[PDB]
Formats: sequence, structure tokens, C-alpha cells
Amino acid sequence: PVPFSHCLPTEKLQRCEKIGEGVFGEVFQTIADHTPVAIKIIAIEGPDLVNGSHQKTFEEILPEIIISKELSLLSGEVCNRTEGFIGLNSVHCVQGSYPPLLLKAWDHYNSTKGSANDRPDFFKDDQLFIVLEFEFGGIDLEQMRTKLSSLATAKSILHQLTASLAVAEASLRFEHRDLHWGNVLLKKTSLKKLHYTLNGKSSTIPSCGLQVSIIDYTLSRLERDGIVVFCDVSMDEDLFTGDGDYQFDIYRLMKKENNNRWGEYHPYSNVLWLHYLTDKMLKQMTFKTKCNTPAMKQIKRKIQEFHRTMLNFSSATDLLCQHSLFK
Ligand SMILES: Nc1ncnc2c1c(F)cn2[C@@H]1O[C@H](CO)[C@@H](O)[C@H]1O
Repeated sequence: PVPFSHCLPTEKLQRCEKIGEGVFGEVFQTIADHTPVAIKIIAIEGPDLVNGSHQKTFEEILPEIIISKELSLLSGEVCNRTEGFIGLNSVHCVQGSYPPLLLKAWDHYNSTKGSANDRPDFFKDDQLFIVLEFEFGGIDLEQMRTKLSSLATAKSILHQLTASLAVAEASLRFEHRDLHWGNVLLKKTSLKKLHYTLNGKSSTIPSCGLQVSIIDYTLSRLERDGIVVFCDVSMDEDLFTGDGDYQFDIYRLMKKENNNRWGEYHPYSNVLWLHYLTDKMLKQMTFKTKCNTPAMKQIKRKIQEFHRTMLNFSSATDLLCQHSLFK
């Protein structure tokens, strides 16, 4: 393992601002070579509860690391190519107590937004962490609930998500398995069209000024040459007992689809998550401009039709290739 200073030299550490969190740990934004990056920091291997949960072992965190790398590599592939995941710049195993400068950033977030996590000031100098440095992907869909222009934007977002998932199905037999709206990131782009390639066939998607990135592979699954990488949640209690959001139903619906066998490939789970995201677009997102005219009224009807028909498709690939929304 390396010290924190290896990943976060002084100037980079001084520029860290906290941008997100979960039971897993903390996410900070910083800058290096004039370029924003996001740093995800996860405590591993120790006996302390962290945010109410036991720390993962190295064996337990390896799947997320492997999947992050494979999905990032799709941006440079040829037959199955997409930029719709998030870039992975580096991964390190770090040993030490939590940097005081990161505690300062943590406190500022706690003071302004409020945190559900423990202040991470209780680690000893032998504590291990995984530090993942990602491309900065923008702002999550949940935080953009009231910030998007119109339902035309929602169409582009759904098309981008579906295309990225299809490409990862085709190349990696990928299932995200946790694509809640905190895991869909939006960034401005000046590109009018985005490009992907699916089984050697290239196409484009109108951007509506946004590029989508899918993040967070904690529950994900994929395979290469029959070697399956996944999170075995077959004995998890709490994952299947949530309430108050359709999100929590998706976990139960996945378990129904796969008969509680998480190593198998069931790309219908990607359809389920896409349905949950379409439902958010129609029910919880609110747009600056309503569908006040016809033509926008037509996009709205098409997204409603997608919502009521998409559960009859077998995979993101089937949706992309066959659904009328994308024709
Ligand atoms: N690569 C990234 N770029 C920008 N924001 C990010 C990330 C990332 F990995 C997490 N987050 C944020 O941290 C939260 C928890 O993972 C997410 O919901 C996002 O808000």
C-alpha cells in the first residue's frame, strides 16, 4: 500500500471538495492538470463499523475495481464502443489515517448539505483504503430534478443510457443492478451528436447538450470468457426490504427474475432499471419548459409509450434495436 499523499499530493488535496457519499464511503472532486476528477475513497479490511456497516475485504471490493476498469475500456474499443460509462484514471490501495484536509472538506459538506455518514476521523495509521480516481462525470440526475430544459432532454438521456447498457451487454454480458438516479451523471457537451458502436454497427444519438455517464458498479455483474465477476447478494436481508420508492421494488424484481442466483446473466435487470429511470423522468423530474406545443407533446407521448411497453423487451440491446422510441 501507499500513503494518501501518493494519490493526493498537496495541491490536489488542497483543492478537494466533497461531492457525494454513501454507506460505502466518500466522494471528493479535485483538479489535476487543469482537469476535474472524482475520487472515491472506501475503507477496507478493518474491524470497525463504518456508516453502520462492516468494511469490505479486499476480495469483496475487487469486483467493483475490475468492473470499473472493463467499462472504462469500452471508450477505446472498436466493435463494442461507448463513452457512456465513466473513465477510470487510477486505483490505489492506501494506508493511513484520514487526511485532515479531507476532514475539512467533509465538515464543509456536513455544514451545508448534511451527511448521513460518520465523520471519518476514527481511522488509525494502519487503516487500508481503496482510492478510485474517476473522470468527473457531472451532476447526478437526482440533483438535476428541477434543472433540465424539457422532456426532449429526457429522451436523449434515456437513449444514451440504453445504448451504453446495450454495448456493455454485447461485450461483457453486463448488468448494472443498481442504476438508481444518483448513478446517472449529466455533463454539458458542445457535441450535437454522440457516437457508439454495437457489434460493429456505428450509430449516433442527438445529445440535447448533455453527455450521460453511468457510475457505481458495487452490485454489478459481468463476464469474460466464462469467468463471472459479481456481487453475491443472495443472503443479504436488507437489500430486498426497502420501501417508499420504486427503486426498492427493482431489487425484489431482480431477485424474482434471477431466482436469487446472482452469478447468472439476466439482462432483463437492465430493462428494469431503465423502467425505473423512465418512471423518474415522467413522475419526479420537473422541467423548466413544459410540453406546451405539439411536437413536444409528441415526444411526451412517445416517452409515455416507452414506459408502458419497455418491460416487454428482454435486454437493453432488444430495446435499443427494436423499440420505436429510438427510430
Ligand atoms: N465520477 C463521478 N463524477 C461526479 N460525481 C460522482 C462521480 C462518482 F463516482 C460519484 N459521484 C457523486 O457521488 C455520489 C455517490 O457515489 C453520486 O451520486 C454522485 O453525485
